[PDB]
Amino acid sequence: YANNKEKEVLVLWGVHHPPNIGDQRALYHTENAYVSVVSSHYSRKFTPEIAKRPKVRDREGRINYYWTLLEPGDTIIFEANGNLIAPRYAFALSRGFGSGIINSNAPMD
Amino acid sequence: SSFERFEIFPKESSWPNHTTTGVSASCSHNGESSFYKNLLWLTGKNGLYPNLSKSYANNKEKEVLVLWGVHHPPNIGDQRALYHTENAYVSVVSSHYSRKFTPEIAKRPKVRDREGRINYYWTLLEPGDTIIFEANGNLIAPRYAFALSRGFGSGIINSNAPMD
Amino acid sequence: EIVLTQSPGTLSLSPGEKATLSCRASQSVSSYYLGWYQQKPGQAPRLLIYETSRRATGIPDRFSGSGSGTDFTLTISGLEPEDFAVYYCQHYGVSPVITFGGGTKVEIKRTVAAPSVFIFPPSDEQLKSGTASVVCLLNNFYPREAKVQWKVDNALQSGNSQESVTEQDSKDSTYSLSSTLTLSKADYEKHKVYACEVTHQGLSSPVTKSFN
Amino acid sequence: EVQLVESGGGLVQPGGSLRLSCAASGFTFNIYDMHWVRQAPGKGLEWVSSITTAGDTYYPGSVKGRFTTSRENAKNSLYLQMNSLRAGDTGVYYCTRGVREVGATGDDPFYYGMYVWGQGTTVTVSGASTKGPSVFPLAPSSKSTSGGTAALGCLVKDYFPEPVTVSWNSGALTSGVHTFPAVLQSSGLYSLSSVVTVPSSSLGTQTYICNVNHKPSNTKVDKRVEP
Ligand SMILES: *[C@@H]1O[C@H](CO)[C@@H](O[C@@H]2O[C@H](CO)[C@@H](O[C@@H]3O[C@H](CO)[C@@H](O)[C@H](O)[C@@H]3O)[C@H](O)[C@H]2NC(C)=O)[C@H](O)[C@H]1NC(C)=O
Ligand SMILES: *[C@@H]1O[C@H](CO)[C@@H](O[C@@H]2O[C@H](CO)[C@@H](O)[C@H](O)[C@H]2NC(C)=O)[C@H](O)[C@H]1NC(C)=O
Repeated sequence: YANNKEKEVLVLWGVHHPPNIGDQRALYHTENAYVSVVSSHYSRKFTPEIAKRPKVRDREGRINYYWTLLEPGDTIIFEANGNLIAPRYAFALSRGFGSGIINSNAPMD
Repeated sequence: SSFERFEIFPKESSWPNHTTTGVSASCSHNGESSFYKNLLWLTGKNGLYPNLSKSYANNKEKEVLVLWGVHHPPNIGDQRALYHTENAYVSVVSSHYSRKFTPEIAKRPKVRDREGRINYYWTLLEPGDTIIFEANGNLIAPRYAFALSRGFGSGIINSNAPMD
Repeated sequence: EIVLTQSPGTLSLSPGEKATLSCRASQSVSSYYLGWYQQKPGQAPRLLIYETSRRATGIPDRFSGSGSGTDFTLTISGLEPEDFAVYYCQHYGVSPVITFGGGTKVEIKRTVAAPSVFIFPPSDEQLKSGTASVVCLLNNFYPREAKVQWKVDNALQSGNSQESVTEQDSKDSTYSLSSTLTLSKADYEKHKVYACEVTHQGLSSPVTKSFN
Repeated sequence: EVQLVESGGGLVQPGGSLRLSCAASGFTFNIYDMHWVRQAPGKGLEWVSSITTAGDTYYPGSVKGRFTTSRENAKNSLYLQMNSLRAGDTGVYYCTRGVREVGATGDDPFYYGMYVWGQGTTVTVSGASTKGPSVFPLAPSSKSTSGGTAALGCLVKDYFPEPVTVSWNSGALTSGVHTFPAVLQSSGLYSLSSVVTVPSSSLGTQTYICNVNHKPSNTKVDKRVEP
């Protein structure tokens, strides 16, 4: 994907790490997988690994979530042979301070 | 306060069975192609890029800054061309430092006409310490180093304004 | 230092056949640098083999390349009509000396033949200067190796052979020589019998043709 | 596509100076090392100069003295300055492309060999330049006019420079004609011979004309063999 938008496009992708040897070979048909995510000034190589981890929301296997901001003009290339939770929708933000994160119980009016 | 630039691993000696004459169009100077004067490019010669364990002991009695790089090629065959090995490792150690680099092939967007990249890394060998470099390919070895002295009353300023 | 000796000096085979030309340098060459180039008659050279085994980025499969250290070989299985070039092995690389140098003049030579013989007297125009440079001929013959000796009443072997060999003809696949005995008017008017002796393997006896 | 266009001159004095220009097209110049390979008038390929992408020139002992290589990565051209030229410095000079930098992406392949070649440009050293050809054939009453014993030709002695074109009745004799290669004798001047095998008793019938064309000094000879 090439950044046409003339705005910082936020890209969000995930990497799945299965809990059982056979599940890896079931859904991805490859036992040894790689996920590569690049931009002009970004690089990362993900090697998902099998682990029978404690059950969080009934899942021994997990998905790690990752993020980047493709600058206007830059290009994001995704190389993979398995275990990629690819993005679907992205966010092409505009920014401007006078905003923040507030933790409140209190109702809106 | 001060430092001193010095050939840590001299080109015309330290690399006997590796071809040091690596250059790039991206590092252009007055028309010709060139490279980083403080770094040095090691490539494979005759047969292969054989195993290397180049070592430097800090005699200087000053913090010696060491700078090395790790090349990540863009095409499968280019890796096997310049380094004759498809699966390579670069190891950099000191008494209180360790790192293992595994360069990986990626057809990345063209920055200064290069799909392949070189990642730059740095350390400060303390007086008395020793830096050992283990490799079988893809190492952009240092050439000149810096044996600094330090002393505050200095800083980085961003100015357009002229000097007088 | 590095000496690329290409054996044989000359190779000659019939089409459809197989050719093996060798190239051995003084010291070991460590493959990756050695390549082979086809000097197609009357044209610019062309690359066929590199890094020893490697094929050209647009060349036939008839050609094979292999060897290691000292001995190396380019093997043409097809030997088509086009495949009649001179060929050279070159040592390109980290040296910086390119070395190069080669022979193996791969030509036709199929059926044995023998040379014909001639001799001509000095004309009205060259004799105006006094200097006489007599000619000879040995038209059409398959085996290129020929030896020419002149007989000036049983002498002369200095300013004797000015050999001007031609290339195999598109039809006949034969050669023709023109040895020129250049000399002064000193011994020219002085003698009577001037012969041109063709000492060839094809002929049975060393036949000679002379004049007044 | 890929092309190395070679240009320069042809004649110079012995101890003279000449410059060669090598235009390039169809590929990225700046990432490939370049060279000059000469083929003598006779035969045998020999390397004379080689320059890297960095501009490092390497020469063989034969020519280390007076030859120099340069590059205009801008003008896509490579050059060779031939100073104080020797006798044996004659021949066809070729332009070539070997190895891709080291640091040149990974697209254009990396190999130790010369691929793109040029057509050439012939270079020669003087003696007493531009002299027309002297053609003297064979006069009446010779050996024996028969089928077997049959060969009668001209003599193109003392001419400079090359080439000389042979013609028998403005391009009619497509058979039996043997135009021997031009050979330079001692003390300059090239000299070639041209023979033609004659019929049994066709001495009269139609007499063959011995035509010789010289494009440098603009000389044309029409002196025929025995009418
Ligand atoms: C260059 O470095 C590599 C390591 O990065 C060296 O590879 C290792 O070489 C040793 C040779 O002793 C191999 O060990 C052998 O293991 C078998 C195991 O059954 C044993 O029976 C043998 O007696 C021997 O000890 C080791 O496996 C090998 N490592 C890998 C991953 O292949 C390499 O030898 C170095 N080159 C030179 C010239 O030293
Ligand atoms: C290749 O170069 C290296 C580095 O100069 C040489 O490696 C040394 O080899 C000896 C064993 O013969 C070791 O004890 C040294 O420690 C090595 N040097 C380093 C820096 O670790 C190697 O011998 C050379 N090989 C050839 C074929 O010349």
